[PDB]
Amino acid sequence: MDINWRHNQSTFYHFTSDHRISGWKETNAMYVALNSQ
Amino acid sequence: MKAKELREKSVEELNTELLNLLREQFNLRMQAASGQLQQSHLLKQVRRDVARVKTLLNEKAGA
Amino acid sequence: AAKIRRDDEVIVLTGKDKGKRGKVKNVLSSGKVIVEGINLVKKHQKPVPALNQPGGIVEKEAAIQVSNVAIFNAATGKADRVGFRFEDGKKVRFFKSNSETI
Amino acid sequence: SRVCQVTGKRPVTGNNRSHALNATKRRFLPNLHSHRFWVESEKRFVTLRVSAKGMRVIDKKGIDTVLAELRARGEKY
Amino acid sequence: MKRTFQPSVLKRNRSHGFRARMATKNGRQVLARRRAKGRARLTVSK
Amino acid sequence: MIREERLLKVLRAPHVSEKASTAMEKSNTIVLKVAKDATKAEIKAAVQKLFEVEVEVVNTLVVKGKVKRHGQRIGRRSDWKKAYVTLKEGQNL
RNA sequence: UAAGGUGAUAUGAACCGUUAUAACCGGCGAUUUCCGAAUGGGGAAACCCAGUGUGUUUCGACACACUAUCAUUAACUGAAUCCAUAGGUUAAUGAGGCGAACCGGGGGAACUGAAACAUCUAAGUACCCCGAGGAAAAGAAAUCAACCGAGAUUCCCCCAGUAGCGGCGAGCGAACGGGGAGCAGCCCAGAGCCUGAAUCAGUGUGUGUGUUAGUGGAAGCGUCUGGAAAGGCGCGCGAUACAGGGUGACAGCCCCGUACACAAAAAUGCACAUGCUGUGAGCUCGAUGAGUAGGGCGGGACACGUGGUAUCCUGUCUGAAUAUGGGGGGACCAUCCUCCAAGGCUAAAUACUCCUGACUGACCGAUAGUGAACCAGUACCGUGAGGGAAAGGCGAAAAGAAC
RNA sequence: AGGACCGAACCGACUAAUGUUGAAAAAUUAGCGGAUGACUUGUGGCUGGGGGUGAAAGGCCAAUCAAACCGGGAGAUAGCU
RNA sequence: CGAAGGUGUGCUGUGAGGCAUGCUGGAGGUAUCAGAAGUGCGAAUGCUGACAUAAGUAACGAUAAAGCGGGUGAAAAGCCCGCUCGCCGGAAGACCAAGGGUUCCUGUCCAACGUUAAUCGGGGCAGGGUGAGUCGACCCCUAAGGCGAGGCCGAAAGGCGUAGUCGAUGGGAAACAGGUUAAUAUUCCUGUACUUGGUGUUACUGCGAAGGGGGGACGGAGAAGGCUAUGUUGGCCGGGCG
RNA sequence: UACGGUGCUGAAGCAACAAAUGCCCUGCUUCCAGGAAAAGCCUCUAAGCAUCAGGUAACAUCAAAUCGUACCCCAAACCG
Repeated sequence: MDINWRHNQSTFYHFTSDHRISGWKETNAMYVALNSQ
Repeated sequence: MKAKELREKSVEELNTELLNLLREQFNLRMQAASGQLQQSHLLKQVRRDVARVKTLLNEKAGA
Repeated sequence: AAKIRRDDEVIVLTGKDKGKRGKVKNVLSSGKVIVEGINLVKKHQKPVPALNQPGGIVEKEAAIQVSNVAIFNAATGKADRVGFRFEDGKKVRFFKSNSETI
Repeated sequence: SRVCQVTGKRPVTGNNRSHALNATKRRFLPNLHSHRFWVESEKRFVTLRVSAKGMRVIDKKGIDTVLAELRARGEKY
Repeated sequence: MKRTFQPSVLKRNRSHGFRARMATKNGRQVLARRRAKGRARLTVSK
Repeated sequence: MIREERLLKVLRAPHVSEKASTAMEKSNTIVLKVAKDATKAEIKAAVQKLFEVEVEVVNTLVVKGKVKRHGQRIGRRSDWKKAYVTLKEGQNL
């Protein structure tokens, strides 16, 4: 359980996805930034 | 029994070789694994005794 | 070699049995000895449903250290240290203090 | 590989320097040509990959002495 | 959805197996580092 | 022929179970654990010459070892080989 | 060596042994499946499939041995072609692969610094590759010095952050000379005289010493607290031994040891001596390293970035003199001094620690010290290269809790 | 006959709603396009990092792509927090 | 006759601090004066472990659906048996390949795992279980492609490649019906078969290749024709007359 | 009948019609986009061997080794 918890905390450490906050969290930040311009 | 095996001929260590394997070794594996054979040390002493006969047989034959 | 050995009579120097004599039952390669009637522990063991079931509190002897015993002289009647001399190619033990071969 | 079989000339390395002195790596190559040498003592043509000064040293030392050197150092011709 | 690891034993071995690490200079250096690090399984064989 | 030194090392134990038992008491076959590298000619010859019976045919499977564990320490057992030795009409053992 | 043993978790069962053929320790042997350079062919490592020969008193099937490639040498064969070479077959010898650092060589960055950046730096570093040894490399002046002299190479302390080099920026940075460690010189290019003359190398033997098992090894009791004494108190003894560890709390005298004195059937390392084989001393005379030195062009190494730049190395084109000669002495010339290139060998001082032993620490003590005190390069993660944990402590003794 | 027509398997992904600490690190449901072809699919193979491949989007190259991943130079450098 | 540590109290110094002592603890501590520092943490979206908070809150993973009786049990919505009800039925059935690797079957246990309970389980523990001349692999042959003696090439490592040698996803010999185990079956058993090699005898006889020829040997679409699997209906047979 | 089943016995076992995307069919027709290889298999001989060896046919006899075989496999067992 401890090994699975360390690896499953280590899941989104090297991500790329920009529309999702922290790799996973859905948001509207594309529209927020885009409307700020 | 180490000098005793050392003082025979090659033919006679082949005889007691085949009798260590034949009479002793096989009948004690069959007797051991079929619930019989209270005396388990016989397996060990037979096995080492075949090691002695093959040792002296290699030493007697040639080098 | 070993100073205290198997069929030998010793006295106990330290603890719970200080001054009690007794014969060495066996001698364990931990550097301990079991000496009869000496280090009595009150084990209590379970009556296993296999071969015979004693149950109860069995009073065994425990292993004391080899350094906690010394062999009993019986010519002086006290504890005595052991040395090793050679006599006729035999490495014999001997009592110190009267120098007697055991 | 580009080794003269007589003189043993490997390609060496160096720099293209420019007017601004920018160092760049380059290789200097030997003038290796594959020439076919008549040996009179054996009555044969032995073809070698010589430099263009392996031919100078063959013209001076003679082809027999050179082949004795290649056979001496285990260079197979 | 079709994930990346679609297993095949024959491609596992032809690709990353021992006879294929030993087949070249750099795979032998791989095995040398796995032995030197001291590793229970060197390649992936079985 | 097969040498007798080889031919003694092949048979290893009689196999006791209920499939083995019904094979004996119903279809003449004795089931026995053999050497892992023992071929069917070796098992046939070794039952011909070590229990002095007449063997009709041998069928050999290989049984795979089970991954057990002690405490939190795993381990595979060990593969063995099992020979279904079909005897002829005249047999005892 | 031995009275106890059959490795651990891990108890049992079945036994072996007690004065010597239990067990344990060491020397030398024997066996040493399969994979792996893997080597008979193949292959998805630990598997599949052979060929050849020898033998097998049921030789309708078994057992054993050999069969890889390459290099070198030899034998027998052998084209286009006559001779012959290429090639082919067989045999003998050697190699191949792994390994932590040190060493030599072939290649060789960039981030960075220059408060940007391109010359420069980083740096001939990282890394890749080849090769070798217990060390390697270098080495016996075509070297300095300076009108006096020194005398091979290597390493250390100065010289000296000096002279110099330097977008004369950032930076790079000597030598001469001095003090030490260590010290060793030789051979071929070549004939005669003369022989085994020193020399080493390979081996036998003998001696000495060391390694691989070991042996002996001093000297204490009473009483109080206490679960227990090695502690307190009192009185003794050892010490070439009060290094250390254990023992129920803190032991010189309880145990193992320590100081000290001894021990090897066998295998070995080193050093002398000696037998044989190979090898050559020494004398006279002669020779005394040519596509080489030097040059032109391009590049590199020298602290030295082409600059007034000596010197070394060479990719390319050339090209001498050869002891009435030639190289160097920091452009260059003359005078003077010094040395003999274009062949080679050479110990010691030196560098390093995969590995073994002993000892030591104003090093750590379980979030520290190794990633790893514990079955850790494990679990686990990743296709893979690779990444990579956490987790010690009952008690003096399991007496580990019968009922 | 047909890069023919309608339409299942099969390949795809146009719209909407849900979902958005999901049942799911891209789906479900209802409709939707192709559906004998420049189709689709299984098994094996080949191409590799300034390189591949690209009916071209800077797309894709192991949930990573205006230059992959791992290890190293490496404690890069950081007049900034 | 009780150290360090832990936890209280009392006294004391301007402060960091010091001193004494009760209880826990159970074996170490160290004056003074010097010496050396991994020498003092509340912050670094610090690192590691522990524990809160929201909070007994959202959720408990397809809206295919359950109801009752009986059994076992300490306990039954969930397990077993029965009767009903619903769902899939070109699949939510059956058989494999790939992949996994004992999950299979039986007995036994309910700690943890199972988003609840569990007597149940793909969970724990033990035992059992996989039978081949004909199925598949190995094997013979090859495609793409790999490797490659020599060889050509390349600073080195190495690139390419001839002979060759490997490489299926392709070509190549042969078994079917019935029965059986809790668990295997074209493998076991019953019946009836077939294939390829070795050896021996007998009769006839020209055999012989990393060589020649054939064959293997192979496209898309379409169209019918002849069949069969299979199904439907009648006949037959057994049973029912509700 | 350890109610789980276990043995024994066992009638008819036909015809018509419909009918595949399976088989004849690796066929047939057609079309351009023109559709693997090598072995087994059958044949021909060369070098050689030639009253031998080998080939063919019948019969008999021996052999056919080794490894896989459970179980899931559109899934609670594979990749997620």
